[PDB]
Amino acid sequence: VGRLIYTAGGYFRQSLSYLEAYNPSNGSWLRLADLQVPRSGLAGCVVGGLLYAVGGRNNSPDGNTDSSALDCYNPMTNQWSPCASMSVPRNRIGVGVIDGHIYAVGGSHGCIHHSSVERYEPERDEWHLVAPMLTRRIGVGVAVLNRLLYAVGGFDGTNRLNSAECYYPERNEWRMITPMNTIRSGAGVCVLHNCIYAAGGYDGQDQLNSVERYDVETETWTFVAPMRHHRSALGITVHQGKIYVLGGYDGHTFLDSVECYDPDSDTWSEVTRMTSGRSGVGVAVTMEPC
Ligand SMILES: COc1cc([C@@H](CC(=O)O)c2ccc(C)c(CN3CCOc4ccccc4S3(=O)=O)c2)cc2nnn(C)c12
Ligand SMILES: [Cl-]
Repeated sequence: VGRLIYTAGGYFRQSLSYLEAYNPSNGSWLRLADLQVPRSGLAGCVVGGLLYAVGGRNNSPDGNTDSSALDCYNPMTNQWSPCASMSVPRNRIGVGVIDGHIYAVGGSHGCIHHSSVERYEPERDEWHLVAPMLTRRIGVGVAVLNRLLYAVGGFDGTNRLNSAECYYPERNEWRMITPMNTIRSGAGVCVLHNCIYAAGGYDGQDQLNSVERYDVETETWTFVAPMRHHRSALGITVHQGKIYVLGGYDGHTFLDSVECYDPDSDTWSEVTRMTSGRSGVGVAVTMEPC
């Protein structure tokens, strides 16, 4: 059975509870069980075929509540189940999975911009802090390559960042890597082949269409073809060797545009529209439901 791209949550006028799944094999969207609590600025990931929604904030007519929540969606049952909450609320979070564990990276709680990082063990339903990043980062992009965790760009409370760093699990240690050529907060960050991609983002002045990638072997960042749309706070994932970017904000519109990147041709193509424009979604890929 094929795999779908799931988008959870996001923001349009207020934080959203939508869970919808796109099937690249046939172009279809399915609306699935809503999140129990609306949330924007969350991240999605998958472990053991389960979809997890991590952190965010409920920006609603009746207030703004940063989320420490971890919730688990089972495609086999179409149900959300609460898991243990994180140590702290983390809005505009990034996450990465290594060796079946979820790393929650940075994000904000009110005016607190976190450098802290914590790790979730599904088999124990427990979170534990690990070493903090060298830098406070909200709107941080996170990717995993070769069982190493990367935190890329973001906003430290004062400046948006071109900096990036790498976490070495067996040393419980963060070290800076080569900075990007572009300042990016709320970029989409993912991995494809031996490269970390950083797509779009916000630099304090503009939403960006540029895309660059870090080759871990050469330790250098290189720009590739820009996206068709400028976008910050986009969702990003990889499905069958291609990068998909979903939604985001372009300084004018909350985008419904979904674009995909073919690395072999260095081209971006429009592939579908989300059912409604939105930014700050969580995105991941897993099996079709039921
Ligand atoms: C301060 O303005 C901005 C901040 C960010 C950054 C944070 C920063 O650099 O200060 C950012 C990064 C990541 C995420 C998820 C967000 C929040 N989302 C985008 C903004 O839209 C809203 C608005 C209200 C609630 C939630 C959202 S969001 O879609 O979750 C911001 C991105 C922007 N893009 N355009 N503008 C005007 C931006
Ligand atoms: Cl926000």
